[PDB]
Amino acid sequence: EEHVIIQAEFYLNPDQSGEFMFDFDGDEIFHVDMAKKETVWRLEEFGRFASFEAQGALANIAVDKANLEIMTKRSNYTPITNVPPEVTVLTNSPVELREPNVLICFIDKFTPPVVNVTWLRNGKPVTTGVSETVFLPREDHLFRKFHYLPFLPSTEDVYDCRVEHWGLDEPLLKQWEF
Amino acid sequence: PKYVKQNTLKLAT
Amino acid sequence: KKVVLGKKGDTVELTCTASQKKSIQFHWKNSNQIKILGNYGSFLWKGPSKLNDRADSRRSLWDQGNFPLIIKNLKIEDSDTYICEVEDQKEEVQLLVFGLTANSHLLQGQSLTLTLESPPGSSPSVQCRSPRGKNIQGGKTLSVSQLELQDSGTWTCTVLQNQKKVEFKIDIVVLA
Amino acid sequence: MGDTRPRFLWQLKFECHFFNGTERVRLLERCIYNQEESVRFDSDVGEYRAVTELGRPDAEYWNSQKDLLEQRRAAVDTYCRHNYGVGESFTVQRRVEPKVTVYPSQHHNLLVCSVSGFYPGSIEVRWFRNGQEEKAGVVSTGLIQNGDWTFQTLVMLETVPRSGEVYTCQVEHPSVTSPLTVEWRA
Repeated sequence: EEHVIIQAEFYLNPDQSGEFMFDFDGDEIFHVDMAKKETVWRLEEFGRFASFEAQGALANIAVDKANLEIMTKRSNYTPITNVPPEVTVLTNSPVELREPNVLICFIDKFTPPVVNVTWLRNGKPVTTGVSETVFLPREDHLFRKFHYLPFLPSTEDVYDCRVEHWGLDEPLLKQWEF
Repeated sequence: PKYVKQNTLKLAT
Repeated sequence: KKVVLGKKGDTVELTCTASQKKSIQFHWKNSNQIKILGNYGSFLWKGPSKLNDRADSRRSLWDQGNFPLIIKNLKIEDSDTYICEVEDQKEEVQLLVFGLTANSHLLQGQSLTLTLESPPGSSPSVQCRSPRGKNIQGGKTLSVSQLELQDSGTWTCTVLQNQKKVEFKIDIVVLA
Repeated sequence: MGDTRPRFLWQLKFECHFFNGTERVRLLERCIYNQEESVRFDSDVGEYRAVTELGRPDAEYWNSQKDLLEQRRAAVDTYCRHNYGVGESFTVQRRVEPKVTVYPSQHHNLLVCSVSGFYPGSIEVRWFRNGQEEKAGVVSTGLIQNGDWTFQTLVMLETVPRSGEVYTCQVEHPSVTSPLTVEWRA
């Protein structure tokens, strides 16, 4: 086993959410923004060495939606069982006071693919320069997701990644501080 | 270069 | 402080509980004091161990004072006493792993023997229940003198160790 | 969170497995309802196979469509090998050097060797004490995937530093032609 490329898509009801992406050895190569019928590369340089016609994904989703309904009846309307996520916060590198770093919130092994993530600095939600990934596949068929927060390390700041998912009774907060 | 996707198939009905 | 039985090939969970339901520095060691795993802040680390990468914990439970050591695909030699050191406490748990096989083409009338694989220091005893219901007993090595078609099926053997139990199910092919 | 109406999830996965470049390729198509894979097509088998009773109607139906069946059998080429080649220069060959920092976590201290921002995952980190490699007393987090085509790891060495001793963290990775090393003086 040296490499693995996965084309992974999904459709979720009653949410009417669909996703289409390709990952390489666990990393996202690109996905298709359904509303903009656009191909989004995980890393921009990727879009200069290759391309994907986004329409093909839109056609795949439509069939996925229809098949979800088929499976929904066939199973006698057996709903999915919520599996709450495991959350862990880390920096993408060793922290050094007053030197650019990045807080990473890793939300792992949960389903269905719907979640609420919020970055809290001293209790208040931040959004400046925050990014996130789409839902990444797991061989056990659960999902992983990444959310990012570029920040300036300081000894007087306390951060929290706040996560909400049907599998939990209350918001799960993971704290991090210098 | 162009990525080629596999086509989704309709389940039995 | 505790004893746990496991089956060869299965997965077993050894528990470690801290006082307050709050994540804290913990780690597990084998009877030789070699570190298996623990956390460094939010990170999970592993040390050099005859348990290679078959060991893990369960992050989710860390917030409520549970820092388990899960070992998958159990080998008989994984048996040992594991020590979890959490908040100035030393929980001990001894793992005894067993295997169970048969001689096996077994013909109608020929005799079959069920040999139990045991680890050092164990003092097991077996008791099975044929497909029909015949509960022949035994210990180290159990067996059945002369088989029959009606014996083909799934036998249910129970191994008793330290007054604890562990179940085994094996399919026999009693030919004619 | 709200809206506790029950949910229904359907997933489709086309996995392309590679061994020694494209020498050996294995296509794996999986259909999952909620968390249960129901039916799949394994290039090594040739046809569809139900994984649970829910998939049977499909494995049979699709298997009765000989056209489809042949397309899937050759997708190992038209799909996998093709796609492998499409992004090889920026995936299989992607290379990013790791940044290496060494810091003390008190008598029986813990030296931490942090290695980050590297790719691919295959890497080797060793600890030395006065040029002699230490193996016992070393623990590791293994590969940590950051989700941005970058990895990181923390290889920690437990030791009672003695004055005048020299500890070295050594890193070997496909991005460097000769080993990286960062030192800590006790």
